[PDB]
Amino acid sequence: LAIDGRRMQNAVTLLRKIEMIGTTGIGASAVHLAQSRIVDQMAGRGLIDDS
Amino acid sequence: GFNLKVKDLNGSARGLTQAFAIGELKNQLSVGALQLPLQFTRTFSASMTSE
Repeated sequence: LAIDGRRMQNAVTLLRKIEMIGTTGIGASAVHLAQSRIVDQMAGRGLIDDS
Repeated sequence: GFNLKVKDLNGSARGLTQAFAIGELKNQLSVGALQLPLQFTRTFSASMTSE
């Protein structure tokens, strides 16, 4: 029971590493490109204005 | 003036559009996404009321 949590913690950290660098513009934009695109395919598909 | 049912002109007014304008013709037609911004300030139009 004990051990886990600590093992959990670090992960988040990991995570923390990553998103952190995930923020960076050159990243983010990339996302950007994506999203749009993601969306683009999506657009035909998507229908619901769920908010 | 002009009335339109907004869901198409890709079948209902390729007598309009940038794509159309390309004379790229017929498709709901994507825009990948994809780049860099703009605006102006200006026009240089003839003179709208001219005559």
